[PDB]
Amino acid sequence: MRILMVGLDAAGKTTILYKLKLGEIVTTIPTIGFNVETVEYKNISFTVWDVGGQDKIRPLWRHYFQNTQGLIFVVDSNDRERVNEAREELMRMLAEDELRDAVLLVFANKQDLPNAMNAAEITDKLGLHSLRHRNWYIQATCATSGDGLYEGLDWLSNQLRN
Amino acid sequence: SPAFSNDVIRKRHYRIGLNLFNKKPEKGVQYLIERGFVPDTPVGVAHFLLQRKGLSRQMIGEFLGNRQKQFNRDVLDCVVDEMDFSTMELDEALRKFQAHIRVQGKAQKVERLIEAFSQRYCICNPGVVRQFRNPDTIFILAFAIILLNTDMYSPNVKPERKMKLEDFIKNLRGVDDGEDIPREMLMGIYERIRKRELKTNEDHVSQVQKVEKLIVGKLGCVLSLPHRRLVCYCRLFEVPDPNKPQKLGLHQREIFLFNDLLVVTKIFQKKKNSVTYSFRQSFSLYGMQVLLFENQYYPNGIRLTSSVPGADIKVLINFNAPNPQDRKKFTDDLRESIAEVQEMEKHRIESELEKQK
Ligand SMILES: Nc1nc2c(ncn2[C@@H]2O[C@H](COP(=O)(O)OP(=O)(O)O)[C@@H](OP(=O)(O)O)[C@H]2O)c(=O)[nH]1
Repeated sequence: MRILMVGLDAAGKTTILYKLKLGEIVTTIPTIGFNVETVEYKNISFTVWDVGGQDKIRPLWRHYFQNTQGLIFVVDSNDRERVNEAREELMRMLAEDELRDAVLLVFANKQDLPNAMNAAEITDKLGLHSLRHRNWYIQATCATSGDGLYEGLDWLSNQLRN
Repeated sequence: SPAFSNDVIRKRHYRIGLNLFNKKPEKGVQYLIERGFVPDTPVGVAHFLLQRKGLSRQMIGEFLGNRQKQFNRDVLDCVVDEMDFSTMELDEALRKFQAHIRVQGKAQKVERLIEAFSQRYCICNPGVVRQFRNPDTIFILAFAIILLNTDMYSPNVKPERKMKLEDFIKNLRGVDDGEDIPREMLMGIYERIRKRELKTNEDHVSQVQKVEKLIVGKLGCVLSLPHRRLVCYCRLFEVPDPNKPQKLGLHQREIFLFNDLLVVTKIFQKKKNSVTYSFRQSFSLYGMQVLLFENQYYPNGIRLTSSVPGADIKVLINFNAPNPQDRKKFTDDLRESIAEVQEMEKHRIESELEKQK
């Protein structure tokens, strides 16, 4: 299953990728470039692409985009200053025709921080309630502790069962 | 600053700086500058990273890609200015650049390196940049090359739709301010990557990874950390009871000494072309001591003991070396490693006692 993991820098994407992969054998040095790992969950294998290529290199990824089945959008729930920018980046992605059928999992990350906005608050800030023809789920997480990650994967595996 | 040519303590301090860098690059650099091992200019630090062995190339990339630190940005610019990109095609230039640093990981890190690289390539090749309706086309193409390298060579992609020379060409349509980059240029770039992968030069950690894969049991708890260097390999015979005798070749262990750890293994296959290790136990060096012993049964004996505060003295393991020479060699290396580990922890407790203020 092809998964694209996006969100602003410092949201926790790379932390999530390695936390998720941690349980599977790393016998070799990963190839030069961005992060990509295959994660097996409830007998379903997900190839997760951890991306962030500005907007200058945004036209690329479009090759993959056609075959992307799921999107993981990671948000730093403590970063109020950049929440609108996160919304913009999400909506810019969702506008792509190539992703019209992709399912959306939102990780409202950094819930361990005392001033973190709740999943309900993030839902409002990202305008998720306005989306119609889309399968979406928001999951409160703390990537450092692993809390909420497998609950997110439960929803995503159920959406994609291939 | 050092003693007779090169001093045990100064060499230990230099190695401590490198150990600190490989854990935290900003902290390692500061330490080296303060201890007069590196001059304070961005050019000096750039040279140091480029030349001086013992630095993790992933960590060199982590430091150089820092985008927020003004010092790091200047270090990167000096680093890139030392490179000769004139008359090279983009892939050839990138091969050269990516050999000195590991251009892998976080998108923002990869972007910062690569943006610095692209600026330099364009300066060295102004006739190429004129062909383009947009200068950012070199930056975009640099990432298309990086992305191709990942697509072709990452096993997580699998020959699903691993890019053909046609998929690579079409993916880049319209990149040059609405127009295309030359078909033949893209074909060339593609065929060059297909013929040879972008790899990064052999690191001090390359050797640790080589060892780690030969070990079969519990790999030995991911020993290939950036800071970890392999001091030496040595065969020694394990002595369960120094008070009782034993057969000569009995309990043949294979020791691997890393700057912070001692790994012990029984062998597995030996085979012909390659040897594989079993993994018996792992010993942290902190708080450990080494002592030589000779009795009626063991001539070149060694006893490793750990002295923890309160529970004081524990006999971890006992060994017999095949010759006095090997005993001396191993003991000297292990003793130096312990002292290196001692001052490292001595430092981080002091560094933390200052943080609390
Ligand atoms: N407290 C907390 N921190 C988190 C959590 N998830 C990620 N982080 C932090 O977020 C920072 C950047 O995250 P990362 O996974 O590198 O991100 P990316 O989206 O930039 O690829 C890191 O901070 P540093 O670089 O300062 O270590 C990491 O420790 C979380 O749930 N809680």
